[PDB]
Parts: sequence; C-alpha cells; structure tokens
Amino acid sequence: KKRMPATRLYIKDILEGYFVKSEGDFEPNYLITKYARKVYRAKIVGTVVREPLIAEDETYGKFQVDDGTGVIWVLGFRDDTKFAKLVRKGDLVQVIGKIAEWRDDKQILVEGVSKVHPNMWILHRYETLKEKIEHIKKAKIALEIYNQYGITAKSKVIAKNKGIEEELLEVIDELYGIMM
Amino acid sequence: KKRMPATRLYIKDILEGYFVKSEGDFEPNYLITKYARKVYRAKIVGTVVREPLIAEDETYGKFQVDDGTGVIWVLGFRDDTKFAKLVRKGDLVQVIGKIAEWRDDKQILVEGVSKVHPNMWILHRYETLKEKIEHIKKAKIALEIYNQYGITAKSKVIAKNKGIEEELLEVIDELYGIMM
Amino acid sequence: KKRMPATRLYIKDILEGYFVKSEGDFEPNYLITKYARKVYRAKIVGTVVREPLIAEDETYGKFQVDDGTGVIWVLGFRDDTKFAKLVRKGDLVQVIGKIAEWRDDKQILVEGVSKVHPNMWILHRYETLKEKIEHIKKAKIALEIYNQYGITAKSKVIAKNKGIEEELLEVIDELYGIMM
Amino acid sequence: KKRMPATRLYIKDILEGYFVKSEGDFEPNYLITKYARKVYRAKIVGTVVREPLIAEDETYGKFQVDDGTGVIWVLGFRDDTKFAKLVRKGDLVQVIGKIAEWRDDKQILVEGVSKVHPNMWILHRYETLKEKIEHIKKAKIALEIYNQYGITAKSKVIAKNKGIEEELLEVIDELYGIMM
Amino acid sequence: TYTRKKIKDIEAGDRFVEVRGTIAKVYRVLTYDACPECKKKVDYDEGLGVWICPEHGEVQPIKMTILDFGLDDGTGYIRVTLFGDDAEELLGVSPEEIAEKIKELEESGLTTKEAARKLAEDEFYNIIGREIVVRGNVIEDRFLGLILRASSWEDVDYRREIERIKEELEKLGVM
Amino acid sequence: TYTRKKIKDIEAGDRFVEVRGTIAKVYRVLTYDACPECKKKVDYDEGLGVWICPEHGEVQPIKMTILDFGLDDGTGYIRVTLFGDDAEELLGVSPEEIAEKIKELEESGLTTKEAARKLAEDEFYNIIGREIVVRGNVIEDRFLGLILRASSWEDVDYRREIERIKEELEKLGVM
Amino acid sequence: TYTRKKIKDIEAGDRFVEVRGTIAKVYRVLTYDACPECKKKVDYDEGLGVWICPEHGEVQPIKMTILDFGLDDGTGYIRVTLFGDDAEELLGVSPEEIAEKIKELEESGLTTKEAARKLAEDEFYNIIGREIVVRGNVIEDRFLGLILRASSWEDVDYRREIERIKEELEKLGVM
Amino acid sequence: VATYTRKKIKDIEAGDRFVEVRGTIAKVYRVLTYDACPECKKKVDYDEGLGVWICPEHGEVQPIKMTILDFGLDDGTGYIRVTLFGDDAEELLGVSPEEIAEKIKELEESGLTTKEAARKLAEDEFYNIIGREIVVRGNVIEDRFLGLILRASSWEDVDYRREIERIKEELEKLGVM
Amino acid sequence: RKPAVERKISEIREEDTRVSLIGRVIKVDKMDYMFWLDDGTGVAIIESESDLPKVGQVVRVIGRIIRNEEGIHIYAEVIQDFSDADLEALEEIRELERKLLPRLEGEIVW
Amino acid sequence: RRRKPAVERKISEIREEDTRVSLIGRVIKVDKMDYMFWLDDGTGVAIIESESDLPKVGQVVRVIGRIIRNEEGIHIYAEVIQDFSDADLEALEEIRELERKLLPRLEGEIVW
Amino acid sequence: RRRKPAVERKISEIREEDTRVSLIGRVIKVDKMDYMFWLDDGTGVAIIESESDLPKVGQVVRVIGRIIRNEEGIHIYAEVIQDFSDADLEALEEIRELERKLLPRLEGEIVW
Amino acid sequence: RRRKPAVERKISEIREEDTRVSLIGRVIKVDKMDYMFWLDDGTGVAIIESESDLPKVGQVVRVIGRIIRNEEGIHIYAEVIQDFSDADLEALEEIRELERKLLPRLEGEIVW
Ligand SMILES: [Zn+2]
Ligand SMILES: [Zn+2]
Ligand SMILES: [Zn+2]
Ligand SMILES: [Zn+2]
Repeated sequence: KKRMPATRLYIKDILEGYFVKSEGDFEPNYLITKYARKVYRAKIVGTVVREPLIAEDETYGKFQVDDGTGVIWVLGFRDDTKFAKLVRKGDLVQVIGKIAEWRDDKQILVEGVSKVHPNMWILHRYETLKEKIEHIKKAKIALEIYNQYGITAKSKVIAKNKGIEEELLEVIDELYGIMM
Repeated sequence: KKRMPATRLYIKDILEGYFVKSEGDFEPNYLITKYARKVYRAKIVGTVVREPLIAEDETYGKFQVDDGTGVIWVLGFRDDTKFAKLVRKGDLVQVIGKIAEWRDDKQILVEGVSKVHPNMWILHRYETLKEKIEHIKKAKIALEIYNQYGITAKSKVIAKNKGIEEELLEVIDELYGIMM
Repeated sequence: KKRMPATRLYIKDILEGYFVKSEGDFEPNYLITKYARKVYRAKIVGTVVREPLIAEDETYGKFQVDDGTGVIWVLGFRDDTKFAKLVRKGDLVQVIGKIAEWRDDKQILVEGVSKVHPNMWILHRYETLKEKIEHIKKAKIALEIYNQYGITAKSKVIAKNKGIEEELLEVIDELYGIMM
Repeated sequence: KKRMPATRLYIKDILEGYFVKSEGDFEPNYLITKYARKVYRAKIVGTVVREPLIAEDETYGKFQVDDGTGVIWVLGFRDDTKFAKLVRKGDLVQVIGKIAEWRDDKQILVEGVSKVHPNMWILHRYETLKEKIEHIKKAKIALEIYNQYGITAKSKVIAKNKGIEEELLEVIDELYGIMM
Repeated sequence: TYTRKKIKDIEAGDRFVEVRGTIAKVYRVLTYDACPECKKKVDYDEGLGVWICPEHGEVQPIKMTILDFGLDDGTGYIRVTLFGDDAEELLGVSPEEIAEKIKELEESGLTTKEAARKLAEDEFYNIIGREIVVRGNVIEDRFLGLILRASSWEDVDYRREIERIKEELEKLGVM
Repeated sequence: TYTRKKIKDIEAGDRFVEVRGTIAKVYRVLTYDACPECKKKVDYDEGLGVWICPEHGEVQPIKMTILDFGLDDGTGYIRVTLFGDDAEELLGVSPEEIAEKIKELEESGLTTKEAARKLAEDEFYNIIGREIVVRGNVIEDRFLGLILRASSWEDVDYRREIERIKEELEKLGVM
Repeated sequence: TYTRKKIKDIEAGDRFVEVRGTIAKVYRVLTYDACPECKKKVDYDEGLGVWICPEHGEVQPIKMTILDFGLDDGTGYIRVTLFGDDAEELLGVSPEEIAEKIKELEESGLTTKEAARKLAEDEFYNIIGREIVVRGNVIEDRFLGLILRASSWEDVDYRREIERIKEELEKLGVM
Repeated sequence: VATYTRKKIKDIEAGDRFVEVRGTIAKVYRVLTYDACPECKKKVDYDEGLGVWICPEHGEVQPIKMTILDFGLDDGTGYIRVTLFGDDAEELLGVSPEEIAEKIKELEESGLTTKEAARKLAEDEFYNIIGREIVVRGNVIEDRFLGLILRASSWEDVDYRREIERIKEELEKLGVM
Repeated sequence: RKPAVERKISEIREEDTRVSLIGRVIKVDKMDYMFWLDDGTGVAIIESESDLPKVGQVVRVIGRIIRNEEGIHIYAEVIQDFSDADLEALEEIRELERKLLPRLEGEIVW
Repeated sequence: RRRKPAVERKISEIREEDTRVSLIGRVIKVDKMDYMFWLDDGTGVAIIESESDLPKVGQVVRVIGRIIRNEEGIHIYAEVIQDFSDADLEALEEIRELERKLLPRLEGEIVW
Repeated sequence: RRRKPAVERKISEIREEDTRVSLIGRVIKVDKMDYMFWLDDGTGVAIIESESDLPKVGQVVRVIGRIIRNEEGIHIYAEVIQDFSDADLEALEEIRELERKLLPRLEGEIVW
Repeated sequence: RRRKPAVERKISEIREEDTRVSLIGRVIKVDKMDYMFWLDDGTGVAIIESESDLPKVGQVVRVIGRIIRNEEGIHIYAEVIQDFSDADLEALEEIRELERKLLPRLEGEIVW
C-alpha cells in the first residue's frame, strides 16, 4: 500500500497539461504538465466564487475555485457530495484531490476541503513558486542528457552521477511521445 | 498493464459479499464473497425491470437489473451515461462492470451493456453453477490445510503439491480476520 | 376614536408631494400630492431589492421597496424593527404605514408588511390607476369653483349641489398657499 | 392647533405610572400616574450620569438622567439626535419632552435640553412638591364623591359646585377600569 | 345570499354583508369554553363545580378562540370579530396553544385583557397586511361603535376583482 | 408698570403683563429694515426708489431682528414675539450674520418663510428648555390666537420666585 | 483446421487457435489502402507518385478496415485484431463512412491515433458486452505482449457450447 | 531538555527520535476511546474474574475514558501515518471522549464490530478536518504490519511568518533573491 | 425488492408473489386486455398492459399475482417472445439447481 | 445618486439609454457550466447571465437586471428572479397598455 | 436590574446601607501624588478620590460618587465634581427636612 | 463564455480592457443610504458599489469585483468582500513582485 504525495500547483498548469489515462488496473490516471512533471494528486488554495450546486437528491455536488491564474470546477460524486456542503460563497479554501477530465476540461475530484487564514494563502504562493523553480531547473538539466544520448544504461549512469532522478528521463520520453 | 479478468456471478453473491476497498494508489477495490472468492469485475446477465432514469443534464444514469436472485443497481457517471441510453425496459441484457458500495448497498459501475438472446442466459446460468461448484470444492479442500498449520512455507508447499492455488490461503486469512 | 383609511399610491406621488407637519397635538402629519389629495397613510406593493439592514442591537430596521415608478426606504424604530425581519431579498410585498420625511427624502414608517401573489400586484395596478382618475376628475371640477369664486358661504353651497366634497376646496386652498 | 402644557414630575411617578396608548389618529399617547394625574409632556431637571451614546451614522442618540429618585432614559431618533450632542456627562440639565414605552420600561422622547444652575434645581423641587401636594388634596376630596354615586349628572353638578375639575372623575374611572 | 358593500355605506343593523379589505390592526386573541355539541358559550358554576349549557344539561367544555381585528379598504375602517375554528385557520395555531400561552402570561401577574393584548401584539403580528374577504352581520356596540360579526372568511378571487374594477372603469368612461 | 398674571387667566386685550416660563418651541427668526432713529418699518417706495419713514422723511434704513417662539409654564402655552436688540442679546448672533444666512438659504430656492423656519429649526435649536421672564402686551390675531408681544426680557430672578412660592406655600397652610 | 484453446494456456508462436469470449474494450478503428488483388499494403512511392504493390506491379488501391479490441472469457484477457470485411460485418458500417468520419476528426487538429481512438470510444462503444468466437494466430509485439490476429469470426453456436459444458460437467462427475 | 528538529518526510527513517513534521491532513484512519488510570494516564487492564481495573503503578483505580486518533499527514515529499493520544485528540477534534464512547456504543448496538464502528465514526462524522495544516512532534517507530508510524506527543497550529522565512532562505540557497 | 421466480401455473403457491411463466397463447380479449397462456399443465388468464401477443408465438411473461374475488389473473409487467427456444434444458437446470442449492449454501462455514 | 427604478420593457425595444430593466419571459435553455439561460417572450431572445441561481426549463419568470453593453454584446445581468408561473399575462399586458395610453395625458391636466 | 438612584448625605451621617453619595463641602487639602483631596461638609472630613480633575482651595464643591469600604479606611470613589461656590445651602437643608417629613405620609395615603 | 480569473491589480494601474479585477485596500468612507464605500490603498481612491453588504470604516478588505465602464464614469461593482485585517501585506507585495519578475521568463525555457 503506497500513496503518492500531493503537489502544490497553479490552476493554469492543471488546465494546460496533458491527461494520461491508465489502461491497466494497478496504475492510476495522471497528468503531465508543460514542463515534464507527473502529478497524481493536486492541492490548491483559492476563493469560492459561487454558491455550491447540490442535486435535489444529493447524488453529487460541485463548486468553483479561483486563485488568480484560472478558474476550475471541483466535483464530488455519491458520498463525497458532503464536502460540497462545507463551503459557501466568498470563502478562502484549500482543496486536495485527484485530477479528472470531462469534455476536454480538467476537473478535480475532491477528497478534502478546508478553510484557511490569509497567511496560508501567502504561504501557498511562496511555496508553489519555489517548487516550480526547482523542477524547472532539474528538467532543463535533464533535457540535454535525453537529447544528446538517448535511453541507455550508460545514460542512466550519467543521470545518476549528475544528480537527476531516474524517472525524470522516462517522463521526458513520455512527454516527447505524446507531443510528437 | 495487466487487467484482471471479469468473473461471472449470481446477484446474491454480490449482495451479501464483503466489500474491501484498498488504501494504496496501485491497488483496486474488490469484493470477497461468502465462500471465499475474490471478485474484481462483475459480469451478469438478466432482464431489466424499470425505465432508465437519466438526469436531464446527463451527468448520471442508472437502472435496475433482475435475474431471479436479487435486484441490483447499474450506474454510470459523467461520460458513461451513454450506456444507460442503450437499454429499454423489458429486455435481457448482459452487463459487465466494476463493483462499488454506497449507503450499505452494493452497486455496479457500468463498463458495458449489450442486448442478448435467452439461450445465452441459460448458458450464463450453466457457467455460474460450474464456477461455483469448482471453487466451493477447492475451498473445502483448502480449509483443512488452513486449519492445520496456517500461512507457513511447509503449508504452502503441501498446498502446491495437493494442487490448490496459493492465493486461497491468504483470501481465507483475510476473510477470517474480517469476521472477527 | 377615528382612524383615517389608507390610500393606494404610486411611489412617484409619495416622492413628489409636499409634506405638511402638524403643530398641534390633536392633528397628525400629512402629505398633499401634486393633484390636491391629502393622504394620512400609504399602502404600496412592490419588490424588495436588498437584504434588510438591522442594527446590531436591534434598535431599528429598514429595507428598500421598488415598484416600477420609484424606490423608497421603509423604516421601523424600536419594536417595529420586528417587521424588518419578515422579508428578504426579491420578495413581492405589500406595505402599509405612515409617511415621514427625513433629510428632504420621503420615507415610510412601517405598520405592516406581508407577502402577496402576483395577481395581487396586478390588482394593485388596476386599483391605483382607477382611484387616481376619479380624484383627478373631481379636483379638475373643483378648481374652477375655487378660482372663479373663492371661499364664500355660497361657494360651499355651490360645491354641495355640484357633487363635490366640502374638504376638497379647503385642501385646494392649502395647496395653493403652500406652493405659492 | 392646541399645545396643551407640559407637567412637572418626579422620576418615580413616570416609572411607576400607567402608560395609555391611543388608538385613534386624533389623540396622543399619555400617562396616568399612581395618584390619578394625567401627564402628556414631562419636564424634568436632573444631572447626567454617564456619557451620551450616539450611533456613528447619527440615527439615534440616548443618555441617562438621574435626580436621586430613579434612572430615566432620554432618547432622540432621526433628526432629534442633535440634542444628544449638546450634553456632557456630569452637569445638570432641564429636559422637556414626551413619554413613550419600550420593552416594559418608560423613557422620554426628547424635545428640548438645556444646561441649568443648581438654584433653579431647588426651585424645581419646590414646584414639583407643591403641585404634588395640591393634586393629592384635590384627589382626596374627589375620592369620596367618586365612591358615592359614580359618573352621573348629579355627581358632575356637585363636583362643579364644590370646585373639582370634571376630568378627575374620568381619570379615576379609567384607573379603576385598568386596575382590574 | 350575501351582498357586497363598501365600508363607507355600512349602517348599523344591516344583515348579510360582505366586505373586501386589508388587515390593518390586530386587537385581541383569546380563548374560552363552549359546549361540545352546539359550540355555544357555557357557564362554569363555582358552587356547582360544573359547566351548564341550558339546552345540553351537563357537558364537557371545549376550547373556542375569539379573534378581534380591524379591516381597511381605502374608504373606511371597521372592526371585525371571528369565532372558533375560522380564527384557528386564519392564525394557523390550535386553540390549546393559545390557551396555554395566555395562561403563561397570566401566571406573570397580568390580567386577562392585558395578557390577551400582549399575545395579540407580540406573536400574531405577521397577519397585518393580508388581503381578505369577510362575511357577516353588523351590530352597534355602545362602547366600540360598529362591529362586524364574521360568520366565514375566504381568500380573494383576483380575476373577479379585476373584472369588477374593469366594470367600474367602463362605467366611468375610459375603456 | 408691569403686573404679574397667570397664563391660564390671560385674555385678549390685556395690557402690561409679565410671565415667567420655559421655551418650548422656536417658530421663526427673521430680519428687516427700519428707520435708524425711531425704529419703525420703512417702505421702499417704487415711485421714488428710496426707503421712506412716513413720520421723519427720508432715512437710511438699518436691519433689525424679529423672533417668534413659544413659552410654557405648566398651566398653558403662549406665543411670544421679541424684537431688535432683545433677540441679539438672547441669541448672541449679530443681525448681519442672520441676514447672510437668510439670503444664502433663499438662493437655494426657498421663500422667506421657508428660510426663516429652516434657520430657526436648524441652528437656533439650543435655546429650548431655558428659563426666561417675558414682559409685554397681549394681542389677538385672527388666525394665530394670543401673542404676547414682548417689550423686554430678562434672566429669571431666583430669590423673588422662591419667596413668592414660599408665601404661596404659607397660603396653602403647611408651615 | 482450427484447434480450440483456452486463454489461460495461450503462448507465443501458436497457430490455428480458436477462442470464445466477450468484448471488454475497444481500442482502435482505422482504414488504409491495399492492393485490389491480394489485399496487401501498397507503398506510395514519392519518386513515382503511385501506389506500388511489389507482387502485381502498379495497382489502384482500395480502402480496407482494421479493428483492435479486447476479448475476455473469465480466465484471461487478450488483445485481438480484426481485418477487412470481418470488421465491416461486425460493425455494420460501410468503410467509406469510417474514412469520412476519421478525416473529419483529424481535420479538427488531431493525429491519426487520436482520431482513431476518439472515433472508437465515441461511436462504436455499443459492441462491447457481446459474445464472439474468433479464429486466428497468436503474435508477440515487443510493446503490447500477446495479440491474437483473427482471420475470421463467427457467432457462437449455443448447442455446441452447451454440450461442451455438459461433457465438462461429466468430467467433473455430477451426472 | 532535548530540542526538536525539523525534517522532511522524505528522509526520515525508523528509530529516529524527536522529529517535527509540517503537513496537511490527507486521511483520517480511526478514532477510538478506551480506559486509563486517572492519575498516571496509562493503559490499565479490566479483569473479568476480578471485576476491577488494575493499574500496575497504583493498584486499583477507577477508569477514565481517553481517545486515540489515527490519521495521515502529507507534505509534498511523502505520506506518513500519525497517532495522537489523550488530550490532544479531543483538542483537535473538539469533541469530548464521552460523546465518542457513546457514538461507538450506538454503532456497535447495530451489530458492527469494534473496528467497523471506529472506521464508520471516523469517516462519517470527523471528515471535516481533512485539508488542515499542522505541525506535529513525536517519535517515529516501525510497525511490522503497517510500516512507519509517527507517535505524537504534542501538536500545534502553524506559524505563517517562520515558514515564509524558511522558504525565503531556501530560495536564497537556489540563487534567485 | 422481490426477485422474479419461474414455475408452472398448476404449481402456483399462495406464499409466492411475483411469477415468471413460459406458455402457449390460445386466445386474447382486447377490450379487457386479457389473454390465455398454456404452459402444458394449465391455462392462465393474464392481463397485458398494452402489448398483445400473436397466436403461434410462445410467450414469456413476468408479472404479479392478483388474488381477488374476480379470479386468478396476473398483473403482467414484461412480455417477450420465446418461440425460437428450447426448454428441456430449462427443466433440467431448474431441477439441478433445486436439488443441489440447499446443501451447497449450507456447505463450508465462515 | 438615487438608484433608478426597473423600467419595464419588452425585449425588442430595449433602448440604448437603459441601465436597469425588468423583463418577463419563459426560460427556453439553461447552461449550468456557464450559469446562463435564454429568455424568450415571443418578440426576441435574451441571454440572461446569473450569479448563483438558475431557473428550470419551461417555467415563466420575471427578471430584474442591469445592462452590460460592450463590444462583446449586450447581455442582461440578472439580479432578481421571481417565479411568475401562474400569473395572468393577458390582464398584465392590458393594464400596461392602458397605463401607457392614459398617464402621460393625466399629468398634463390641472395646473399649478 | 436598573441602576440605583443617588442618595445625598453628610460626612457624620454616612450610613452603612447607603450606596452612592452626593456631598456638598469644603476643600482643605489636595494631594496630587495620589490624586486625593479632603472635603469638609462642616460635620466631618472625608477623603475623596479624584480621577483626573482637581478643585482649588477656595472653591466649595459638590461630589457625586461611590463609597469604598475596606479595611484600610473609608474613601469615596468620586465620579463627578461640580462648582457650587454660590448656593443657598440653608434652603436645601430646609427642603430636605420638609421632604423627609411629608413624602413618607404622601405615598401612604390615597389607596389605588 | 469561459470564466475569467480575477486579474490582481493596483488602483492606479487599471487598464481599459479589464473586465474583472481584485483589489486590496482599506475603507475610509461608507455611505449606507446609497450602499457605497471608498477604498484607499495609497495610490488612489476607488468608489466601490456594493449590492447587499458593507464593511466597517478603518478595516482592510480585499474586493473581487466586476468593472463597469460607461460615460457616467468608472466604478467597481464589488462581488466578493473578504476581511484581510490581520494579513501580512509586506510579504504579499514582495511575493507579487517576485512572481511578476520571474514567471514570464520561466515559460520560455524548455521546448516541446
Ligand atoms: Zn350546548
Ligand atoms: Zn423714522
Ligand atoms: Zn497486390
Ligand atoms: Zn496509575
């Protein structure tokens, strides 16, 4: 039983990534952003802009979240509709959940929502910017290794001794194969 | 990239089975029936008894299935609602899908629906009975080995010699733990 | 022990009349509209456009009413603030109460507020137009009597035999003296 | 067009009086004290005890008045709030105004506030004591006559003959009507 | 059958009159005891300890509400009194509740009349501004003026009222 | 000279009357021109374009104040009119300031009486409740009732009133 | 001829294999040109501008269909590939319609594989859940594992399967 | 007194002591209650044959109910189980142990076992704490069946200026500011 | 809900509520929406809602019994064609399932 | 800055000077992802935007809302939505017509 | 509970049941270090706690305020101090005794 | 009709093409008869027109509002008002500056 950690993201990146849907049973769906970052779970902080819409028989519930770079729908089906009742218009929430696609528009399947203090919003901004910078630098370094040499055991050794994770090369390969 | 094959069941096996939902990301939810069978995907044959109720915005669509042992809910959310449109009340359908639990009542998340001929339904009953008999006798012959020693290397070797698949021992152990 | 009946008015007439403030104890405040009509109590039907504003210590309460011809504030002080809680935003209410002036802006001191059906709104329109026309005709007839003759004991007899109320000449003279 | 005069009272007489609110339009509210006195406008003299509390939007303004006998609220609503600004805590003021009731407690609706000197305050004490004594003796004279016949023509004539104002008979009649 | 008349022309002693109007004040609401057969006022005798209804012998008292309000229709103002279950329907509160509320107010040391007035003006103030049609007979009380003893009340039929106003305008000569 | 009189007993045509009381309402404050030496109204004659005082010939007018307010005593209510320097002493504002205030009020679109009432009820509201003694003559106006035209006023004296009410108390028979 | 085999025991390099199952997932629908004589892929030579078939010289190619889906029978999962007129018979749609639809999809800005997958998942989703018996050969693709290339498919024969399952029940030993 | 040390979830190993972790609550595993000594606040045993609770520090004592909370913490680089004891549990949840005991009793009266009642109570009533930022302190142990578990001594709410200072220092290390 | 159970018309049980029949049509009444079904052991008057079978078409019906004073008629809900069908296997499997279900469900424990 | 009353108008005659209007129509299409609905009363179709609430399809409503006039188009920003499902519309239009034909003349009569 | 009225007394007659005191008297000493001053009514001397205002020697003053009864002494928690430099104290005393004489009888008589 | 994000902007820097803006300021004047308030953040004053709710005077707020631009003038129609009274403003402006100077360069790096 392994659970993958959630990454703090800009809504623009969620709305501009490529959604990769798994075909096997023992693999989950994921999303590859514009700068070769695999994400399993998203975690965003933003303002609720509209009153939540709950079906008459409480089979589902949704609300919109805005943070400054995009506006995204947050959904909950069956028994997760309870989460859609914890918030109201004008709140400053933090939402953690998976990523799903419906009618060529990305959406978040909610796992948790909770109000925060404005200082938490400022932490979200600082920490997400730093987390973007670090990975941008690492991907820029690894892209040259991928292009000059390719996918070999010796290339893996080069990536090992250069301080770049092994999986990043495979992520770059998948991004190339999906963008071709 | 491996898909666990769907297994054929009676409705009653699903209704009073035990729903085990996984916690890791790389493991799917499953069901353990009364007589210690692990089921991933249900594959049932039966007649429809009521009109398909589909939301006007076609977010959700569900209908009832009956064959002679119970009444089960077949559901489809977001994109899958198209399947709920393929059926009309009164005919025999084969439904293949996953298993999920909502408000202490089992239900099937649809993956495919097809209209079919009654002789296929009788062949379905034949296949269900055959699959039930073989596994019930295998569980009977594995109960002695389980109650003899437990999960040990010697027990695994003797079970292999007797021709009993290994995973039955662990399935029995998990069912025994769930009982208490 | 006499109470003067309430008249059904357009908000424009309330906002464009002359407010006459009594000086004695045994006379109430009143308002003379542009066509020589004395009104003691107003009775209007219209839409609440904003959520009521109630002071933190429930000293007073107010809300705005719109009917298509003007927008007027409705107030309640001390224990009449209870009325300000019977309505919310968007309702179609009927308000009965006295007329008051504050900072050269007419306002209604509420005595009762109650919801109505849209057909009541249509009755309000029909009835207010019909009862405006009658008084317009009567004032137009009495104005000539006032202008040609004035206030004489024989002018009262002429107005009596012409079918015009006696007080109408007096209110016409008061209007002339106030707007001169 | 008649401004019938204000009367001079102790604070306890106002607090322990009987508030009679009128129902007709052409009649004002009034007070009937314990010893059968009809009061329309109070005129008190006393020192202010605490700071004048005034709303920031200057809709209402109220303060406390003390003279050694009780605590009375002096209020001003809408346009009258200017008076609440004329006073500072710790001085002796003469307050003239009407009496009204809010949450089973008597209060004075202000009509005029003026700073005063202690010697006119002892003059106030002199005048209120003298008027109280005079009305007490008149009421004592009228008690037996009321208990003799009631309100009849003969009783009215004899009261006129010996010099009792007629309205006292009605005042004690209403007092008896409301005590039961 | 009943006759529709404007409040301006209501005269004392007239019978079977119907009036359309708006509720402008709530005077009183209270309860008392009546016969369980004829729904008529019964007298409880202290020396006999029983209720006597002199067409009914001895009967068990039942609760009946009296509602006392005022009706206004642009041309006048008239007092109206409703009896029994009609007041229960208009207020929407069962008579036992009014009885227990007035009892609770009386336990505070307040007289019957004062408790009734406070109950009317502190709990049933939300019916002011309601548009209705009442039916009954008018009487002349020497202390109150004209009073309309309602037998039944109903809600307004708006289409008929629009028809009446249109007829009046046609008589006036615009339509 | 001047004789004391109770407000209840004031009748039309009475002369040389002084009362003591409290200001209960201010009606109006105005100014107008008058002869600078005899204090009488001067007419701006359109035939000559000059201010004439028809008892001393041509004069140059000066402004003076008129103030109408209300006095109360506990036994009745009367209207009182003060003239000229008395109003300036009572208020503390020189007549020219009232003059510019009136003309600014009129320039907004208000008549002379409207400006007078607005000025009285907006800026001179602070004299209400003060004790005063008024001395003058009672006149009757057909549409206004009794007006005690005051020749002069003074702050109320305290020792004289205390001794007067003391001798009234002795007449009562307490001491 | 053809030999019956269970999916549990399917191994690479096997030939003439018969399987029975139900459709569980549809992957791809595509069309491409082939020779009108041997129905084989033809190379569009850039230097010649024509479709050469290096077994019959220059020929005019015709469109033919390829389908990729998945079969399951309760013991395993196998990806299968269907060719030509068999796909047209199974789907019921003439190949030129599929060609027109796939060009329409790719005109919106999608590649060949994206258009094929979208067309499969958006229009031909109604064939899954239906039974089918396939005959073909097992191949190993380096990226996808086992693929059963079906030469032909024919509908399940109910009586033959019933007698097979009855004889397997006899092997079990119930009758 | 030993001081606590900040450490990323990524590189913590079994057997470490005095570890401080900042994160977001990502799942609520269990909430339970059980009896303990009213003096030393320790696990006491109720004996059926003796009918009493025995504290092997004070003898016989009257039991007091205290709650245990079991949840999961996530901070962008890993995921770890955390267990809270006693007072901190009802401080975080806001519900006294008596109510939790009563609710578990009502759930078990429906025929559910202890584990199922605890899980249903956690997932049906205390689901609103998911998504909350906290900073926990404790010792990390390795359970043979569950993996790493952080047993917490105390918890506190974050501190938005210190964290901004840390992020600024790390950005300075990267070389942008 | 109650699953549908299949029997013969001659073996209808008072305790049972929902019925499944396979039978032969002999007659139909349009005005009352009746029609007759024969399963080889008896004839049942069953009430189709709006559909109407044809003579020569073997019919399977899923319905509910209406045991009133008016007679024994089935509140039919589902009507289907079984004219291209075998049933000897149907009685075979029904008797097989009936014979081995009670011991099979009692076999094993926990 | 007194707020203007809702000038009641038909869709086809929304003049340029209007800043707030009050329409009556029946809903013909609702879009929940964008929170919009199309109002149709016979003489036109208006794309009414909503903030938080939407009506159902097929019911008659009365909408009080502002005007947003940019190059993107002209769409009514609904502020108050009321359910006028069972109101007599023919009587309403008759009284609107009669009021329009009478009131401008009535104000002219009488003088000072 | 409503606020209590004020009771006026002398220094030598400060009753234990009295709550708030109004006193008229003479300043003889003022200490600014502790914000204190001594007030003399003639029959005694009382220590008065001034909050922020301080009188002058030669100014006879009236103080309304609160009494504080502790083990250290008897001091008046003053609330308001006012100038009575000019005053008829004898008239005040005579009306006080006259009121104390007649008011208790006045209330008793006249039943209902 | 995609929903636009609230483009965070200073009062003095509001462009012509903006349709929705998010401001942070402190209130200096509130008018309850007309339901308006004045927002002042240091570089300008903006007349924010509320719909149903008003803030107090002197507290810091954050206002997300739709901009209405007619010949009458420019005024922000507040939609969401949040209380930012105890927020860290200096750190907020620092992070806004850092993001503004860094992010445009970041997107250019890497290719396909
Ligand atoms: Zn009876
Ligand atoms: Zn002269
Ligand atoms: Zn060829
Ligand atoms: Zn212990």
